Amino acid sequence: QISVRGLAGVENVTELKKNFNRHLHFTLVKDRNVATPRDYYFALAHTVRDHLVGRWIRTQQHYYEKDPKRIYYLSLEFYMGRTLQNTMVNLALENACDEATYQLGLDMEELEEIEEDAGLGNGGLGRLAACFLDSMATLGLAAYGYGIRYEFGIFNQKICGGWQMEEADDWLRYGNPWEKARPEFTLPVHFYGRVEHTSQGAKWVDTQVVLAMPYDTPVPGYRNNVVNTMRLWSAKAPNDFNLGYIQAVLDRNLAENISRVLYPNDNFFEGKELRLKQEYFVVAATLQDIIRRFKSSNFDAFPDKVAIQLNDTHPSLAIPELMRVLVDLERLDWDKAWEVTVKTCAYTNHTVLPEALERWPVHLLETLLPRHLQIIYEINQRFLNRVAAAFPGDVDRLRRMSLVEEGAVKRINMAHLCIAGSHAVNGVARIHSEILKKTIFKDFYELEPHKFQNKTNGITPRRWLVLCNPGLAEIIAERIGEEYISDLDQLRKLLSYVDDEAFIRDVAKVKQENKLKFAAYLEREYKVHINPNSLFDVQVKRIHEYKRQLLNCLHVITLYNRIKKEPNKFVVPRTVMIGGKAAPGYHMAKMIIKLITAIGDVVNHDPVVGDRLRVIFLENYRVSLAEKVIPAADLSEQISTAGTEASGTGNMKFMLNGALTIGTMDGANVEMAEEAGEENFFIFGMRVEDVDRLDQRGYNAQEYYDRIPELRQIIEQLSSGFFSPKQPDLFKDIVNMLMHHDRFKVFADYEEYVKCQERVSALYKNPREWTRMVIRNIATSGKFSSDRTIAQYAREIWGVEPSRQRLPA
Amino acid sequence: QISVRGLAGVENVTELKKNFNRHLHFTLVKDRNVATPRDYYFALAHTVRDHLVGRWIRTQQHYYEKDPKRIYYLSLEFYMGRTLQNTMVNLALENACDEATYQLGLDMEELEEIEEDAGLGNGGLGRLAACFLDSMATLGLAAYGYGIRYEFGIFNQKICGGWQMEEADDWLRYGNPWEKARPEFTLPVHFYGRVEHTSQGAKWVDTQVVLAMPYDTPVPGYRNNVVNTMRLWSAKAPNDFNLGYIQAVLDRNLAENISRVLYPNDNFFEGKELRLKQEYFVVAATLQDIIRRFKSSNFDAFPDKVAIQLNDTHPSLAIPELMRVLVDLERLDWDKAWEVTVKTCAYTNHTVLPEALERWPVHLLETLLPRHLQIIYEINQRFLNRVAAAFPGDVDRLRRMSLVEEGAVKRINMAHLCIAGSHAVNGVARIHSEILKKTIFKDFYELEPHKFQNKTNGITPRRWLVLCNPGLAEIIAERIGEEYISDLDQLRKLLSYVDDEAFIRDVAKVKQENKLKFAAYLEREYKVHINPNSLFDVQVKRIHEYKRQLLNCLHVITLYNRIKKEPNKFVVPRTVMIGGKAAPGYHMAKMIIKLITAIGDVVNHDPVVGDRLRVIFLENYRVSLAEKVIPAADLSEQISTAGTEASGTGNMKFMLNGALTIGTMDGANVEMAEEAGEENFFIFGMRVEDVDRLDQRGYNAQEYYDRIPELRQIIEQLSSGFFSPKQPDLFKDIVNMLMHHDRFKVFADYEEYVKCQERVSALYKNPREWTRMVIRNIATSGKFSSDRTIAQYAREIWGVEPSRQRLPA
Ligand SMILES: OC[C@H]1O[C@@H](c2nc(-c3ccc4ccccc4c3)cs2)[C@H](O)[C@@H](O)[C@@H]1O
Ligand SMILES: OC[C@H]1O[C@@H](c2nc(-c3ccc4ccccc4c3)cs2)[C@H](O)[C@@H](O)[C@@H]1O
Ligand SMILES: *Cc1c(COP(=O)(O)O)cnc(C)c1O
Ligand SMILES: *Cc1c(COP(=O)(O)O)cnc(C)c1O
Repeated sequence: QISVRGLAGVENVTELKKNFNRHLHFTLVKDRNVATPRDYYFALAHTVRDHLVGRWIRTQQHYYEKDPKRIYYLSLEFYMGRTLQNTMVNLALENACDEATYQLGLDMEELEEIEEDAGLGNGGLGRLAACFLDSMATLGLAAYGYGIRYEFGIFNQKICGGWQMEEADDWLRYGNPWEKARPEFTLPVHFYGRVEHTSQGAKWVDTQVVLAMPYDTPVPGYRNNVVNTMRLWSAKAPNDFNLGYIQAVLDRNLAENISRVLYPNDNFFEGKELRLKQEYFVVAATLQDIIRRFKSSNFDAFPDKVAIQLNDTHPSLAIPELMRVLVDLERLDWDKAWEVTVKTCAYTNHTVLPEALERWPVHLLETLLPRHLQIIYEINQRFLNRVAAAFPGDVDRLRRMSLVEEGAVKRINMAHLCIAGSHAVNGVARIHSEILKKTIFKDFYELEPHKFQNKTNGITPRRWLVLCNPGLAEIIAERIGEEYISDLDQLRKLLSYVDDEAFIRDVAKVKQENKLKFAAYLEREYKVHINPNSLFDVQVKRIHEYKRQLLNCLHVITLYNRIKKEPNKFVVPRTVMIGGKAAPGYHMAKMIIKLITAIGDVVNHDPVVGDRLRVIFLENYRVSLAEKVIPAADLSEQISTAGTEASGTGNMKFMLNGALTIGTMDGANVEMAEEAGEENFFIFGMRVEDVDRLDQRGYNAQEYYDRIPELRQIIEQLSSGFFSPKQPDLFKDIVNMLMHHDRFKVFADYEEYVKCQERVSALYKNPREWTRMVIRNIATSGKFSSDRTIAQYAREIWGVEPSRQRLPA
Repeated sequence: QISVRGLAGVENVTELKKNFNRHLHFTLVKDRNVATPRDYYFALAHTVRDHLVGRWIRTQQHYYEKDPKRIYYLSLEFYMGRTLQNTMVNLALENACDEATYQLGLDMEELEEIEEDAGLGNGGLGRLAACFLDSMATLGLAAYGYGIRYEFGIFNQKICGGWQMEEADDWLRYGNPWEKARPEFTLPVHFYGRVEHTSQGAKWVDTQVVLAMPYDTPVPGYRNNVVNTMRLWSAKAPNDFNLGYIQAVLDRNLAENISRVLYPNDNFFEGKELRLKQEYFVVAATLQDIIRRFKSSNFDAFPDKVAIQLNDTHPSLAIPELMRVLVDLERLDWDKAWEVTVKTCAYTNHTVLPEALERWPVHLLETLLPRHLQIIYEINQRFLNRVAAAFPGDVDRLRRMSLVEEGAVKRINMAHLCIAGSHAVNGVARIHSEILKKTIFKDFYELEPHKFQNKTNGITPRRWLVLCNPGLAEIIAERIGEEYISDLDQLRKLLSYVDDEAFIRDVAKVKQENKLKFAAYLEREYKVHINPNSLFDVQVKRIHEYKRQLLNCLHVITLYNRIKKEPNKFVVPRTVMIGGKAAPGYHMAKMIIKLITAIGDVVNHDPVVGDRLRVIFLENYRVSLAEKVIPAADLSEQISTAGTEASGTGNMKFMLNGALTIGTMDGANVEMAEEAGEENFFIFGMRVEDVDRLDQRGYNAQEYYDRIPELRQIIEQLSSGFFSPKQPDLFKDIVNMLMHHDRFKVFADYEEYVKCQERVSALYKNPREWTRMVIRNIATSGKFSSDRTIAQYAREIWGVEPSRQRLPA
């Protein structure tokens, strides 16, 4: 029906229909009389997977013949979401499958809704891994995603009495048609044991064996016929394991627990052994595979044939593990193995928040990975020997830069290990990379300035434009053609349509259609009634103090209080939608969700308010909900305290999808404002420099409470039980934190935020000038393509050249 | 190549080849350059499964339309073995697949060896379930096998220093292409909780929920185009289960443990809660499914539409469960629900051994199934009220017949529950059924003589002749045609070829070919060197005292001692092969394996013996090893103490496959000897009556030790460490048991056994008269077809008529 979804040829459609009926019969063992929508989804999935197989085999073949340099993206998290629509988009089958399914009397969109999200990630970091895989396939890189096949991904969020409840995300229950088990590439991973020192070097003995069984998922490039591989490891007991008899068999579960469940902390370190086991497991199995592939072509050439990218410190053990294999198994000398390791490894840092930094107790590494701790100590000694020689007498530098932290419990600083063991260290936005060089890695920067790079984050315009917003894709494609989907900088051509009446009307119609569609999705799936003519004010992201959902809450209560004070005055109507999961043990995050829903319970049932103000908590925010709500959004809330959001990627998704941003000069907000122009961005609040000035002299929240009557009222309402009549003190922890222990200076930005939110409402009253500013945003969003990001990784870190040339079909 | 394996048409072969290449590509995602033999096996499996699908769908369809009476075979055990060859045989694809694979340059026999046994059973009982499914499909009955999909079947047996080691049978590791998950027919099973009594009857509340997820495996009939279903339940945690967060997700394993592992006890009861959970799990899920199917047609008609066969007491809870559903959920009155239950249920008893009888402690049923215990108590009261009225004043009868056993711990006699709650109770051989009426169920017989039946056991001549012994099948098919494969009584026509020289030469050539093939299989897979011209003396069955492997050991040592006494005298050379698994906690069974291997270590390395006597322990005896060794056997050892082997089925397999039987008048040995004639059977030892006479006056083993010099020598050799030089006392438990606590009277049968074994050697010296006696055995083996058994169940218990008429292809 729309051109960017591809051709529906007569043969193609006929062929899809007969393969759909073949799979319903032979694969699902159903006839049409007893098939459920879920059978129909599976038949279609199997039918689309069949178009991947030829390209997958030819691509892996082609990498064997050409033997290019291979990129290994190691991440504990791949936030993939659904695969079916994405596969159709990249193979150009979407219209043909729409037509084929329509003729069989099925609605393809209904079948798409039956696919489980692959929720093998928490948020920003995990989703960056997924966008990267898409861009590496699209840029024809010989790239492999390596991670863990968690049986349970990020938990399903139910709201119960306005409180978050967690349910196990049992995403594999009905089968995963996208994965292919490769039991024959099963590899042993070792744990515990002890080190014997012999004549012929150190030997790791009396270990417990867990098997790593790989599952391959295809990653299709955008219409280039390239299909790369995501390999995820599953933990499996060896068959001699524990082997009274019955318990031995049941205790196999202990070993398999390693790949059972994703840790649901976003920017929070928990030093749990099971987490360290997951980290070693993925590293040990992946490095054996990388080396096996390398030997099927002397380790001087290893870094010419292998790049390993570490997605944060989560796979930092890749550095000692590569040393251990090269020194203990391959018998290279220390210095040669170390050169190979540094030239192979590169480290992406994702946060500056201290509580997020991985600092593993030594006693844990001692018991679990005895040999790795020895190699870490040896790395530390040689590293501090170079610091001492470059900065003689600077003993405090030696303490600050040590991989080993002294204290009550000794800890390994995994970030320090990553910098020492990597030829390149990057942040994920220019301001973040600058903060790394000025503050937390200042000392490492001064020693090896050449290692520190910026690679500003990006999003795949395939999932985040073509797939979630076909109507916007199309009206863009009507004026400038299709080429921008793999070259997003071409969106700049839209600046010459900023005064075109037809284009202004088309941009605004698509937004209205997305809002109508989302408003309807709310009424069906969650019996809630929103005015589609309201401004859609949305904050969707994990629930964290630093992301200041609470600042948003303060604005919402301010709007409420202003309506009640002057009931009969015009206010631009808004639907305020906030959504995110809280980490299950993050008390404050769980209280913020409860406050959000408690504001809703007051605001949405006030007769005086009407449909002028609605507050909706969006339940179970995940990738597939982001594909629906982001295209429906008018205002993107990016309101982190300056210096806390390393980058953000939500900000980019919304910029691409025709929403204006209200945000701080934080993360990639800075580069977004610079691309669009500051006049096309609702910037407010402290800069990094202002927060620093507040810290030097001390943050007194009382000062703001005492000077801002509007803010005092909100705090009194919270305290006195205006929003919690049956439990008047329900929110004392929130009030108490905002008044005495606010690390994120919520009150400091309150006034500038509310004023800036008035400027938003004013622009929204003028639809034409709102839409023109939206066009200026979409048109300058090109930089924020993960294609640009990956091309920069490739040229400046991996040493490989991207390509948009097609493989043969 | 051979006619009973079907036609290899040009189109059929072309079509199989192109579907094999389609599956290698689309299903396995391999090209021919990287495929392993295991990929080739999977492609073939998928290719053969594709021929099942049409017939499976049409058959289940046809049962919906015709709505026949449905048979539900409830068993905790289905000993299926491999599915690939069996599927080819019953679909007539074997020659076509041989030809199709040959042209692709593969050997189908090599690919068959890659299939894992489905070892979801211990031995006789489990394998009877598998033969029954084959016969019910072949006789066109609307029959369903219902059991548990164990993640781990019967353990893999390694021999280490002559000792049994158990390894987990991880049979699902590479996938099972034969099963189809039906997640959409998932059902809740309840545990624990408590009973509330209301106005509207009793209510089972505050239960823990385990989900039962069914997997369907096709069961093809023999060339009738019928495909029945084996439905196996897998335990699955509900997604709210336990729902700090991480442990909650890991604790899901507790619920899923229910379907994790098969209990490896053959004829031994262990009162473990996990075993009771498995028993309720399969019963609760199966009865919900049976009732759902029944309501898709008032419970008066239930027994006209439903037969439930209980394979021993393992699913006895089906009786209280059916009462609980009918009374508590469907609101029938007690008496009407009870009539329905008795008319629906039938109980097959498999053993008289007291230690095998399921006697569940009340405290276990109290905690786990509170409501079932109440219904059991109510059944007991009404049952004993009928005993009291029929036998007034006989208070001892009341104690003996009670479902509730009094004592230290109160127990439920599950066998008593089965007799009370069933319209029919059968044994599994005529002598066994007679012993049930004279001894252990005498009282139940006197009350309800009409319930007690015999159904002599049988074996499927598809797996146990056509599949394992194609060369014997063929030479039979050359003279009398193919019709006998589904009508085994036609083998009687072979009695008119008992004096045909060509047929005598053909029977003997096939035996020699089977022996050459098996001798070679030993040399390859287990580096052992047997003379193929020796008599193949084989005892294969679970290791149990009652089966008297030890009697066999005594004969073997007797032959050894006789050779050493007269080195230079001729003895018929023998290969003595003994094989079986011991239950992991069965000390004595584990000692017997060690003795067997310890005799081997002495006998096989004695230069004076030569290749005149070899002793081989056959490692990992399972269905697929039975298919190899049984066709190679000359002498079948069936030497249980009279009254202990309820039936046996091995005995039948060997009779069918051209081996002569040395055995006691025990189990179906009696009916085999009566069919063939006693002169065509090596019968020895005590009858049932003689054992009874020995018991009355007392079994003194010393008496035999004192009168049989040959036996004294063996006992002295065992005691003094002749067979265990480094541990002289290794076998003191064996000697001590044979001398003071032999329940099975091994010495009582020793003399008559050795004499009878001399008669065997004498006949073997005359090949022509040996082969003529073999023909008399094969020719009278027809009764021992599971087709006869199932036709008798159908007409005399289930009330349905078998059919050999084809469904349309
Ligand atoms: O670069 C991609 C995005 O990364 C986000 C980030 N995620 C994380 C993150 C996630 C999961 C973890 C699990 C265990 C221990 C630490 C963890 C840290 C850190 S920083 C950052 O918070 C975002 O600013 C940024 O856009
Ligand atoms: O009828 C089929 C065969 O059944 C054999 C039998 N198996 C069993 C058997 C198996 C597994 C068990 C697991 C747990 C508790 C009790 C169990 C009993 C009993 S009797 C009998 O021992 C054989 O004689 C007979 O041929
Ligand atoms: C993009 C995305 C994120 C990251 O959003 P931020 O606003 O950068 O925190 C988190 N969750 C999901 C589901 C996403 O798609
Ligand atoms: C048939 C069979 C049995 C039963 O044999 P018996 O001699 O009756 O005990 C046990 N195990 C396997 C593998 C079988 O095929």
